[PDB]
Amino acid sequence: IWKGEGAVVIQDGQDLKVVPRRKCKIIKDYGR
Amino acid sequence: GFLDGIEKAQEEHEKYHNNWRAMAEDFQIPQVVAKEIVAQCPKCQVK
Amino acid sequence: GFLDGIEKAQEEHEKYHNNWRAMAEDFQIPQVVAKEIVAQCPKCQVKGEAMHGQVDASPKTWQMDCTHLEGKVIIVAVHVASGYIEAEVLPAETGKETAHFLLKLAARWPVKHLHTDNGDNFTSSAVQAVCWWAQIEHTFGVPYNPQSQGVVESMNHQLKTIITQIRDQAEKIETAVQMAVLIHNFKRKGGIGGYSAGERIIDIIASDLQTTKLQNQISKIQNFRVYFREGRDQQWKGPATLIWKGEGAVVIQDGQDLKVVPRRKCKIIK
Amino acid sequence: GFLDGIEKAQEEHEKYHNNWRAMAEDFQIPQVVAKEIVAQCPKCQVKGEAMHGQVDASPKTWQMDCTHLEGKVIIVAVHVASGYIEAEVLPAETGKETAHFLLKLAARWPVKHLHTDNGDNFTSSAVQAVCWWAQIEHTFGVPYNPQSQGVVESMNHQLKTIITQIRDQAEKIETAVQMAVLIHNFKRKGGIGGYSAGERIIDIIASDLQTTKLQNQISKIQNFRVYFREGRDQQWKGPATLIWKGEGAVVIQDGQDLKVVPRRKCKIIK
Amino acid sequence: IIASDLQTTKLQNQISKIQNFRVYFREGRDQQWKGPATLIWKGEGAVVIQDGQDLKVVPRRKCKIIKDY
Amino acid sequence: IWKGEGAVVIQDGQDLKVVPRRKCKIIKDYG
Amino acid sequence: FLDGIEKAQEEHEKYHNNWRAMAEDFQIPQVVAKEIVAQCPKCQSPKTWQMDCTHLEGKVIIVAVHVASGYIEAEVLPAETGKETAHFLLKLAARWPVKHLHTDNGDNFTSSAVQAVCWWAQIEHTFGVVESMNHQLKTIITQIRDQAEKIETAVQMAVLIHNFKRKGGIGGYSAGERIIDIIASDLQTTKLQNQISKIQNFRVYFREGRDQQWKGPATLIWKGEGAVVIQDGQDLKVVPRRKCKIIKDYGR
DNA sequence: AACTGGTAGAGATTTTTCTTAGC
DNA sequence: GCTAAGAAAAATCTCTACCA
DNA sequence: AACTGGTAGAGATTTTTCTTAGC
DNA sequence: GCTAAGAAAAATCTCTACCA
Ligand SMILES: C[C@@H]1CCO[C@H]2Cn3cc(C(=O)NCc4ccc(F)cc4F)c(=O)c(O)c3C(=O)N12
Ligand SMILES: C[C@@H]1CCO[C@H]2Cn3cc(C(=O)NCc4ccc(F)cc4F)c(=O)c(O)c3C(=O)N12
Ligand SMILES: [Cl-]
Ligand SMILES: [Cl-]
Ligand SMILES: [Mg+2]
Ligand SMILES: [Mg+2]
Ligand SMILES: [Mg+2]
Ligand SMILES: [Mg+2]
Ligand SMILES: [Zn+2]
Ligand SMILES: [Zn+2]
Ligand SMILES: [Zn+2]
Ligand SMILES: [Zn+2]
Repeated sequence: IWKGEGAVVIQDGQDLKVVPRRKCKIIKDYGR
Repeated sequence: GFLDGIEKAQEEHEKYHNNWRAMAEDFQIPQVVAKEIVAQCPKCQVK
Repeated sequence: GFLDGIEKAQEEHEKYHNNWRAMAEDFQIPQVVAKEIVAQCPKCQVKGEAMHGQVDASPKTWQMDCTHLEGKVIIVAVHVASGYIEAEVLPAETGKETAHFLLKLAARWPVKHLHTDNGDNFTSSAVQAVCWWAQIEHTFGVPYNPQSQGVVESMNHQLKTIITQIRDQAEKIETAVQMAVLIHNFKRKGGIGGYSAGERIIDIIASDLQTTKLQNQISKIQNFRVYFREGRDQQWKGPATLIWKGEGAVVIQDGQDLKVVPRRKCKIIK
Repeated sequence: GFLDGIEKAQEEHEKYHNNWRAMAEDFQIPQVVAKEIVAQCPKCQVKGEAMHGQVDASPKTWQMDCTHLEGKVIIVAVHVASGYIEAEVLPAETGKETAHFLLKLAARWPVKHLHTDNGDNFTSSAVQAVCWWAQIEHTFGVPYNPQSQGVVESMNHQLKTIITQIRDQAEKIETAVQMAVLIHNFKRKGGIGGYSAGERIIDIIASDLQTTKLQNQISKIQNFRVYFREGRDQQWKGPATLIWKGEGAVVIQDGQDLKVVPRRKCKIIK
Repeated sequence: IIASDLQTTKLQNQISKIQNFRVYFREGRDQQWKGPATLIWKGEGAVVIQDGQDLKVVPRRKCKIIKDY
Repeated sequence: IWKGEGAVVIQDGQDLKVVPRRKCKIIKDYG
Repeated sequence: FLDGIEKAQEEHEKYHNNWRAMAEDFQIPQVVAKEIVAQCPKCQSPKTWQMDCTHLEGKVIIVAVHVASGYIEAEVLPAETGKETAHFLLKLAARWPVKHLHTDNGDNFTSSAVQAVCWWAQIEHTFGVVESMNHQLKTIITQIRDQAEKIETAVQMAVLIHNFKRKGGIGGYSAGERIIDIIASDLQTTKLQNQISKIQNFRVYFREGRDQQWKGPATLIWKGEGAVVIQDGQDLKVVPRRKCKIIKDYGR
């Protein structure tokens, strides 16, 4: 949802959560 | 141009279900539109 | 996806003739596809490429043009490497007076290359016969492109400003033209070496003659053949003449071509 | 010495009109004397100073001009800070149609300053009466200097290229003019913010209104008077309003003038 | 028979992707933009174009060269 | 360094290079 | 360096060389060798032209010859009045540096128009090679006459053949190489003279070795990076820069 | 397939030179 | 006696109009 | 004493992003 | 699992014609 400098906001299971960037891997998604 | 290449690549993936690097090298279209042609098919997965 | 966006963008450019940023923002297609949609249109594509060239500046190149002043016809010739002006007043703009002016100029100074525009007097049989008899290479510019002969039109501007400066000291216009030629050639300094135009043309031609005689006397008694190794493939080429051996690279002459080879890929044989 | 050189250089410039480097090299006088000899001559001094100005770009300034295309008369008005074009086809070039076009434009958009050239239709009693009734400040350019209204002549060039692009889709020339206005205003992007002209004029006017209302609400409840010490002499001036206190400098308002004072030369009194 | 056809098609593809250009130029007294042509020689300053079996020399400041992707 | 027929070898800032003949002016520059 | 100056002074004392040869041989700069020549008591034109008129097949030709090289400029006049001779002199003075003109005591050369042209162009006119040049030009004109229709084309073709195609003399050069070399040598001399006066507007106080007194004001000749050449008492000497003080001298 | 913009002057800014006060 | 501040004078860099 | 050149596109060059081989 | 090479794609900088 939002990619910050040190924080990352994700949506999962109708829930929003904030994970720091050193525990996350961002990939592209071709899921049309 | 390669707009007719995009049309022929859509027909070719509709028949034979190629991958994206093969269509990008054969029809001389860029890699983004070839990956999108693979992505909009429900049976194939880009890898 | 954006394939329907590509089809709608093609119909949108067919009606409205957008640029690529409008299509890439409104239809969310990548910029390479939008640039291709614009680049495959014939009603677009109206723009140059924004660069300038560089004219010939050999030590024996002259440029010629004609101009009008107070109902007269002036003909101007300029030596390009120095800025040296010869000018005359013609009674008419035919080809016979142009051939006569070219013959006088070729009888005074060494001319080997002449550059002109495509006027009716420069493209004539009389000028062609004079160029054949005096062995001059005549070249023409691209039609309706006055930037090819930039030096002679710039000297037209300078000559007209000088003529307006010293106009009240003469009765006729031919006297004022010759006084303007003298004032330009010998009474204005500044440029490459702080010279005037007469000192610069003397320096250029004398230096050319002296350096040809010096390198003839040097190269007639040479030695030290050099075999070098160059190219994409590690091959070996024929005998070349060593010219100058310096700290870092060597200068060789092969097939009347000058090359600079590093010191690691060459071998000297006496 | 060189005093006889100075006298001979004055007579030489009186006859030949040298530049200063020729006299400073031939007569061995210093360069300040040669520059003075050239600078005290009236037949010389023909050159500008090689700089450009910058036109007004207030958020309510408009510029207007007329042009010709296929035997018709187009009148173009441009909003300067955004690039927004209104254009019409006039049956004649009199002052009544220009006053009517100006009245329609002033009835649509907020106009407070108008800039034009010195044509026969813009300098008229009808345009003066419309400007008086609608409270518009009308200014004119320096005569025979088209660079003062640079934006409207540039938009004349862009409008003519668009009209040549979409010419075969219309029957008359008025339809082609209005289609070119639509294509320019809404189908071309790129510029300051990546906007088109319509999005940019909306953004500019809305931002101006919002920032006036915000700073009115801020400045109606302010406090913290500030006495500062500035000038060439260490004097003291009257009460000024503190606006913003930052690390390094403070911003004060005194006599409806904004100033930036360093933090050492000011004192805050509640 | 098939392998030599593969080598011939690869070499023809390279030769076809060398010099497939189009040129939109501007020439004449009334300097209007004209249709496509074929580029022959490209020097620094001017280009030589083939158009309607006519050879023309246009400066690079008055022409636009479209390549292929 | 050397003046050929269609090329000129010059040394500039201890760097040797080859320029065409139509892009050079060779003088002695008394001054 | 100092050995080079001593060898150059002894060589000039024996053989009286010129300054270009000494500067090339003994590897001293040009201003020092020019001062060595300028101090010798036993050692103390490129802009002179001659004009004449002639007749050929009913036409009036006018010939101007640069004397020191043999360089010919010719023209065909419509008449023999003073205004056409003044126009030819103005064109000649506008193309080449003319400083001293030599003519005969004809009618058209003694005229108010020619005197006004000489006044405006600053030429010294003197009334008395050209007959030999007229003879040689008429031989070339009768040699290539069948290749032209009019007489002006034949005159200009003979001028071209004489200037650039006939070689002779000591080195085997034509007339154009001779006139260009002569004028270039004169230009080099004038530039060196300007540098000489601009350097010699100074003065030097120098301190000898094993002494704390400053010596007399010697005239500066060459100011190097680490050496200074001065003239004092008709003697040239080289002092290093850390024992010298250079001041201006207003001693006109 | 082998062609092409340039010249000179006005100010602004950086570097060199020349005189003099101070320790 | 030596050195640094300060001002004058010379050198260099950027930008414009006009040439049919 | 209160006036003034600008807009958009074509290439060249530098920066960011995306896929894959190798340890 | 992690990292660096390499290539595609997007962003920025410099320069030109035309506006009576
Ligand atoms: C009939 C001949 C042959 C066919 O072309 C015409 C018209 N022409 C026009 C200009 C001209 O427009 N000069 C101004 C100018 C403008 C821009 C620039 F970059 C350089 C410039 F000199 C000339 O100088 C010129 O000589 C001619 C000419 O001779 N002719
Ligand atoms: C009779 C009115 C009032 C008196 O002046 C004339 C002539 N004029 C001439 C141009 C013109 O030359 N435009 C080309 C152009 C050239 C250079 C530049 F920097 C900008 C440019 F637009 C105009 O645009 C224009 O409007 C007028 C005009 O209106 N008039
Ligand atoms: Cl032309
Ligand atoms: Cl005006
Ligand atoms: Mg012409
Ligand atoms: Mg011309
Ligand atoms: Mg107008
Ligand atoms: Mg206008
Ligand atoms: Zn599929
Ligand atoms: Zn289009
Ligand atoms: Zn003057
Ligand atoms: Zn002697």
